[PDB]
Amino acid sequence: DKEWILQKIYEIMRRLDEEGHGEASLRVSDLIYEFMKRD
Amino acid sequence: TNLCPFGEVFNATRFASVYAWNRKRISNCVADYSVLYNSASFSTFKCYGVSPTKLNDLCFTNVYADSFVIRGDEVRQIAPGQTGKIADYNYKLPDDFTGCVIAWNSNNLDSKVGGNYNYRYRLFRKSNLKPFERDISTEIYQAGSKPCNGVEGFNCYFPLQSYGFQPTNGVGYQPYRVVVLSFELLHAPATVCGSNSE
Ligand SMILES: *[C@@H]1O[C@H](CO)[C@@H](O[C@@H]2O[C@H](CO)[C@@H](O)[C@H](O)[C@H]2NC(C)=O)[C@H](O)[C@H]1NC(C)=O
Repeated sequence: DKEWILQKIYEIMRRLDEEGHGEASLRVSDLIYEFMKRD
Repeated sequence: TNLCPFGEVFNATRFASVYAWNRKRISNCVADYSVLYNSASFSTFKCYGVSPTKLNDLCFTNVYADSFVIRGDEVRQIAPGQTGKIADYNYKLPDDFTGCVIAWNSNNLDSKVGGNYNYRYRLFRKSNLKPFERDISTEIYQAGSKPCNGVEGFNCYFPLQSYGFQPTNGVGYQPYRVVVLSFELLHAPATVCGSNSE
């Protein structure tokens, strides 16, 4: 399953935002989207 | 007699978030689409039926103007047949769309030093939106094996994310205001006519 790695990527996205890495957070968001489309 | 109030849409001070996109019904007025086309510097102005000039000879029952803010690199998803985070979970055009999609860079209004958090998008959804469907729900999203019970936690996510627009972003990650014009033709007397109709 992808549960642990999905959580870690989610957590980096949220941390990158809080630290003002607003554009890096959006790059991680895109990955979350593509990752979750896969079986 | 009345000129269509496109200004209320295109020149609004604040735009909607894409997940909760705004729709304005335009009716009972005269529309000059060539003047609209020339009214500002647009980064996108793509019509899928006929051109602005040709629109000016046409009458419609109503015109719908949908508006919202997305990233510059997401404007390509506001088009028939596209998939992606925005097309799938936020705003979906039908395969047979024949209206216009208009967009312009709004970094000067919709970005903030330290991040603008006013604009959000949906990152998680169990299924893709149907064309012109609008989902404003905020249920915690179950990404894993266990139910969330309305509580954020492990693999249990709030479904919306902030864009966090900052003016220093690269242009693909800068905010863009988008207006989608839909041209409705019912079996009905027209109420929105182009400037050179008849
Ligand atoms: C949005 O606002 C701008 C600014 O007022 C409008 O542009 C003006 O339009 C009038 C009439 O066409 C002109 O006389 C002015 O010279 C224009 N000003 C500028 C700075 O271009 C614009 O028309 C509005 N957009 C819409 C769709 O109504």
